[PDB]
Amino acid sequence: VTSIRIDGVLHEFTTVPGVKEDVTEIILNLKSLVVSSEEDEPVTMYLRKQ
Amino acid sequence: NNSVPGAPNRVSFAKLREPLEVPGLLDVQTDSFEWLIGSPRWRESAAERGDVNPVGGLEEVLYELSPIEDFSGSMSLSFSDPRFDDVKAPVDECKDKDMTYAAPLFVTAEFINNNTGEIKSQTVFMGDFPMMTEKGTFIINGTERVVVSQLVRSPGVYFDETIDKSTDKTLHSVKVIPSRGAWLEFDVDKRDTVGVRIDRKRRQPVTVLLKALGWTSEQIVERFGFSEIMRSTLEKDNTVGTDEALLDIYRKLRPGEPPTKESAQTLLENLFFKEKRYDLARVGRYKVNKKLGLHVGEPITSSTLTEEDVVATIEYLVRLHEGQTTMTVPGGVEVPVETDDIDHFGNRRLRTVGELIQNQIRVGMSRMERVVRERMTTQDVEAITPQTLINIRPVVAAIKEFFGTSQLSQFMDQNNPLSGLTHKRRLSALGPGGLSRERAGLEVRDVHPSHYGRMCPIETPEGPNIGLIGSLSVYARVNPFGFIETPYRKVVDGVVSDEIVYLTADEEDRHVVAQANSPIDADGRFVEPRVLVRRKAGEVEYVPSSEVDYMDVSPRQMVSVATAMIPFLEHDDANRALMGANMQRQAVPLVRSEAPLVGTGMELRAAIDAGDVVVAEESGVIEEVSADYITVMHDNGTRRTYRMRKFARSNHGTCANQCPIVDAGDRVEAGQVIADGPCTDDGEMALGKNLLVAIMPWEGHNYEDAIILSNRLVEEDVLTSIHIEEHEIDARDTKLGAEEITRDIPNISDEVLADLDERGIVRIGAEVRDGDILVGKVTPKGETELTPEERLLRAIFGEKAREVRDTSLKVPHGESGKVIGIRVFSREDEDELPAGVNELVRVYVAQKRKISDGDKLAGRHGNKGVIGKILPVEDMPFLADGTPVDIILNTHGVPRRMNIGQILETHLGWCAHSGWKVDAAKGVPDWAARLPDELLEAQPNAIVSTPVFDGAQEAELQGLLSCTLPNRDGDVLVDADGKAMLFDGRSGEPFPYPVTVGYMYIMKLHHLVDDKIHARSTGPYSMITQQPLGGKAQFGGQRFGEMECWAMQAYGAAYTLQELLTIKSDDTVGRVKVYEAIVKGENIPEPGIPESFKVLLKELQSLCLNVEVLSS
Amino acid sequence: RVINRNNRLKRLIDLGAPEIIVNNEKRMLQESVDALFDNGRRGRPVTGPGNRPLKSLSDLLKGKQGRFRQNLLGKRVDYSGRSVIVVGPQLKLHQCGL
Amino acid sequence: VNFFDELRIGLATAEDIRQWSYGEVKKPETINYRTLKPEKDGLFCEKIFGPTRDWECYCGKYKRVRFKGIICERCGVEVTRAKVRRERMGHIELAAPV
Amino acid sequence: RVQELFEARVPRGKAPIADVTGRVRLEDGERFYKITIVPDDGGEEVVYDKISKRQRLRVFKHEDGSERVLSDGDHVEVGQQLMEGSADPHEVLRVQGPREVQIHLVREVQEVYRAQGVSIHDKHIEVIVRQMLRRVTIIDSGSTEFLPGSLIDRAEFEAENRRVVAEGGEPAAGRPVLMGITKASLATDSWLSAAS
Ligand SMILES: [Zn+2]
Repeated sequence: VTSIRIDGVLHEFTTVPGVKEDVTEIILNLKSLVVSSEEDEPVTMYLRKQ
Repeated sequence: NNSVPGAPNRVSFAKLREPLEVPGLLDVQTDSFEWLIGSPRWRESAAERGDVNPVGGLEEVLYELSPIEDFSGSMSLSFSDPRFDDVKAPVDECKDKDMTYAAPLFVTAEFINNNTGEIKSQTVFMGDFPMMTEKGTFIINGTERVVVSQLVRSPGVYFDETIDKSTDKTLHSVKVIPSRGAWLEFDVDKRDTVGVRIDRKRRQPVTVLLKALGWTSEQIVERFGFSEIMRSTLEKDNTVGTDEALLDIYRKLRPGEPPTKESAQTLLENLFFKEKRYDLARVGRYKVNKKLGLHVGEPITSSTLTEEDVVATIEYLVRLHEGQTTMTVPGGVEVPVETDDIDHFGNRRLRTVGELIQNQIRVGMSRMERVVRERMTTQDVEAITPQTLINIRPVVAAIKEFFGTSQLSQFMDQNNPLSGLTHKRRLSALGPGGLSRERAGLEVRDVHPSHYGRMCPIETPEGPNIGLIGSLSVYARVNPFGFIETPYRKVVDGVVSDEIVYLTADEEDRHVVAQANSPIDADGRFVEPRVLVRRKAGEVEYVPSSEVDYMDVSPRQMVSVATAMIPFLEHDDANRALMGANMQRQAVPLVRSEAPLVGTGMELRAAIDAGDVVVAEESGVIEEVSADYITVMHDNGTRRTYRMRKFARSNHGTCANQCPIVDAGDRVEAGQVIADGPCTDDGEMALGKNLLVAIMPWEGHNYEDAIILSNRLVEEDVLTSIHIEEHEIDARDTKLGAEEITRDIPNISDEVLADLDERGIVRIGAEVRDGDILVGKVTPKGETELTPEERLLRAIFGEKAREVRDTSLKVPHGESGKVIGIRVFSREDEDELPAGVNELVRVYVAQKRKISDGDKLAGRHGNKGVIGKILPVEDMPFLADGTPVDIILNTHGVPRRMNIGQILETHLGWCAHSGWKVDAAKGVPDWAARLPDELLEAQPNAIVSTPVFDGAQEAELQGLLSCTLPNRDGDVLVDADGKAMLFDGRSGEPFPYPVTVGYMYIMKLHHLVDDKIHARSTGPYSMITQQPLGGKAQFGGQRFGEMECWAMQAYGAAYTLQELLTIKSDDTVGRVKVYEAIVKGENIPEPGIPESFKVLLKELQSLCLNVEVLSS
Repeated sequence: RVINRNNRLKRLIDLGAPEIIVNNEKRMLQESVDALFDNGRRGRPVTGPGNRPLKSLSDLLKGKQGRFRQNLLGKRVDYSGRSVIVVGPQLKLHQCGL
Repeated sequence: VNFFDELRIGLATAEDIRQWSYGEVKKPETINYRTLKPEKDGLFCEKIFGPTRDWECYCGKYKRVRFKGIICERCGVEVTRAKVRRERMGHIELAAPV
Repeated sequence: RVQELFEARVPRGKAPIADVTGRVRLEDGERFYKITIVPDDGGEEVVYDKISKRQRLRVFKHEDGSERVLSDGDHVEVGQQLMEGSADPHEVLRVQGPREVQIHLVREVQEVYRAQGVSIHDKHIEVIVRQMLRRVTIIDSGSTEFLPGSLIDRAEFEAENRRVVAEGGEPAAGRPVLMGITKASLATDSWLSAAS
């Protein structure tokens, strides 16, 4: 992962209602994510959970 | 034995049990204020302590004042019973809204007129009071404040003794130091002239003043018959007579005045019996009574010196001169006779915040009552009302200025909770009302055998203020008078007593104190017939196991709070221990904290009492939790909510956050931590991380305290911190007009202001680079104008018809990061602002810093260092199983500094991390006899704690290192000694010899590199001195000391010095020409005449001194 | 003070008056010039605020802030820079890292 | 330029001080408290020392940059950089020797 | 110690000195030592009334041993200290000249520095002592303008003396003398530095 985009959030030093940990903690957790790329261009994923 | 409900479980190398839990670490700070204001809890505590008279602070101060009256005796005023009210607004809003946490106080004043016989009583407002929050801090104007205690010499009597170098005879000097009044010095000299020095006068014989009171000569003879030298003085004095004596005393005191009996008679009582003019604190009166054993059976009420005290003092002095050991006075029990010491804690009292605030309000009350009495004397006597009398300005102004400018009002350093706690517990010795640095003797900075149990001898600032700033002991509690105490359990007949009592310095000296570490049988029987003991002063000697009277409580009874959490403190050196203790107060809160693997058991307790961690009040069940707030349901059906501040700038620039560590649907018991603040992990302090260390010189990159770090730390945010800056701009009115913040700004490209919003401020979440504009504003221009005629003209016409300059605020030199939030205060919205201001706006910039080169690191044993180089993860040495190390330490610095404790700490950390299992099938090994039965079986990443002065011994470590659990690969890495085989990352071949490895706790200091680095080539120049500005923020050049001039002269370098002094500091045309020549290819022109020389000329020509040049 | 007193002298001599007032005023003027060239040299020094002695013209030369001394304590120069130092074993003797 | 063979301190004289200065102060008034400008021949009047701004006549008659060392008859001031204000002096005239 | 030595004040030890060479005739006073030396060639005895709280130092004998006690009736060389301590530089200067005091100061400073173990070359101290002792106090002005008892450097004093003598004017009687660093620096030739 290179860069994220959180809807309704303007930067990383803040929180979002409904979650138990702020943006920094989720960024740290996402750092552990492992993915393999087959295409040589920036691709985009989605993560929608309510 | 975890007192708190849900603290993490960490078995300890416990061998002895402490019979009492550590008292409230902040009780000392809050008790003073509680006594001062007066609350039911304080009254109950005082009644429990046994004090007969429960008296508050405000009531005492404003009752000793009343009843005021006029000299004519026809009018009087009284007012008592002070009471307080509720709060204005919560603490959060007060801190955020810039208000001040306070509360109003009302005093019921009764207005009585003598000649008439009327009473006018009603409540009166007396301003606000800066109440103290539950964390022992003062919130003033939104900025945290904390007042530090002070050390003062208790007012009393001190018997000094100086040996004559020629006479070689003892000269016993007694000096009385009351709170306010005259000073009496009775000294026996070689000439035998036993005299007095009232207000630094000539030594007049004591007998003269003794007779001045009318003391019968026969009573002098009989009461001093035992004294020979004083009898000789009596036979030697010439002037005799009560009238003659008093007149001579008056002439000596006040010569050139009408000598009359009435004058001296009134002056005597005025200077020694008028309480207002001559007063002593109740502590002083009690201490003097105890010293002389006079007036012991009654509670002191009158706080004035008495004649019997003086006669007893002179009798004591003469008896001491005779060489007697103990002296007795009628009505006084037997007491010893000996000289006093200044550096004894039986004389140096402690004045908490209560005393300081009481004195300040006393001064305010005196100022108010002077004007009140003058007004009542002068104002009409018929329709006068107390409301019209009392003036509230002086007291409020006094308290405000005390909180503002008094040196005892310091910003509470908030790098981490430990620093705040230490600051709250600090014991200052300098400042107003105390000695200065130059006048203070060097001896006071040394330890005293009476410091054991009261003030820690280790913790102390490294700077010149060494010995003047101590810290309370763990178990120390201030007595209601101000003499520090220390718990003790009294041995009655050689059997320890579980019940404990508190003893002061004087009582401690008069008894026998045992040693806590001395073995004691489970039944309370002393196994050893001979037990070491501490005696009167600096004396220790074995004594039979029967006469011993007192025994300490715990081995940790003399260490400070900061020093109490340094493992293996019994192995380091005094200087190293002090350095480590001071370093522990400079950590920086990280992003992901981890509790230490090895640390004393005083971590969680020091965190709960720190106040930076919330805790449930009643045992309830949590319904739901959120990252921003929590809601716990009480068992009584009352819902409560706690709000946790997230990413709020700390008082010192660091960040502070709170992350709840509770789950939804858990019945949380009362007293259980609910959220972890900065430097915390599961409700316990964590100022650093755990790194795998190696001890070996590596290619000189760790040369002379340097340090090497693996890139794994950098790329994993192991030591990444967050720092939040703060800037603010204001638009204040001016005679030429009022400035207004506006998006538009003259002659600026659209790109530059592309970040500002419509209102004229940068949008939140926009990256800012150094030199960028942060907020725009316009400054009007100056044009001469008519005050009222053009004011009428400009109101109706000429709108925006003159010019405006640009004075927008920009990011300083060397700052960057995100914009997290913007706070704007407007006078339109009815927001309190400083006078003469309309719009003050502050912007917070938060930057995430990753540990880099030039950063300080240091363990808990005081071993500083710098990051010499950060090698790639592929280059660091790795264990036989492929586990690269994270940091390498030099070895030559360990034995010279003599801090071997860190080696044991590393060994124990490795042992705990790897987990151990001591063999027990054949039985407990002899070396494992004293190990706790539950400490023989550990798990990977286990937690262990070694209390100071009582921890695992060398044999324990030897045994543990031989039973560590094997790696998952089936092999054990380290040997019994603790060393291991490595593999070079560069050469790829193993080192010829093994090396030591293990996990050691590492903190992070506040001396970052980004603050230090700075450059300056060309920039703004000062207008008054024509020199470049100074400081990194102002983008100014560096200073050039005179020692540099001396060095340049030494080399014989001339043109370089010429340039440094002329062409780069002062000469304007020189700077312009040299800059242009460098821009082009032309040679640098020779410098000119420095501005300093020309200024000196044009200034010296002003004193009529024709200073020619003589160019010829 | 000096200018004001000189103008008072000029106006008074223009108006005409006996010798005593001239001299009394002249003595006053003599004191002002002496004070300006130096305050506290002789007699009670002039003090306006908080009974604080004023800094006369001659005070620009003597003392720690005297212009003579301050020219030797050094100046703030350009083209400078400060930072932490870390040992480097990969450099020749006549070399340094920036 | 920078050649100073020697330096000698000579005792000045009334004519010397007459020569050095370019004016004769007459009023003690400082900068005006309302318009923040010097008063006529005050302790800061531009007619004595120099223009408050650079290349700026008092009356605005010679306010163009193209005027160096030139005197305005309307206001009787010179046109040079603000620095010249730093290197010109004034002498007061005494009605009684001191 | 070094500060006092360079400042050239009254030594705290203030050891007795051998003003003249002769046969020491010392009578030991238990309260105050009284020391007299019979001159060899002839003359009177210089008398010292020193404090007796100290322990006499070695006597100058053929052996020249420190363990030896101060034996009465022996002989000593001019300028030698009779007891431990420090000799006032002015006395040794007046009774020996400048060379002896210069070498003594150099040796003393070198010794105190070597006590700590540090080592420095002598010339760095010679360059200082050369400036320190370069003044010639004058008792009488006679045919000279300068006030008697005014410090004058040796070069200018010699120049004026030779000039006045060459024209027949009587010479001015002056003698060399040293001073501390402060006094040696306060008197200079350039007025600007002095004002500084
Ligand atoms: Zn003009």
